[PDB]
Amino acid sequence: MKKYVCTVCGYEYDPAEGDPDNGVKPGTSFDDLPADWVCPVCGAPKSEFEAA
Ligand code: NI
Repeated sequence: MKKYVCTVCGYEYDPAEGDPDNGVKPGTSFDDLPADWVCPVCGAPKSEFEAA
């Protein structure tokens, strides 16, 4: 229940799912994501992500 969103394009991330774009398992936390990880939609850095 931490579904965040991008502050550039708007790509609701799923922590309970992960992220194949880069390679993440379900039940993971964004913060857990790598630094080289970025909104795989626009580009914005993970630093531009917040929990709405
Ligand atoms: Ni974005």
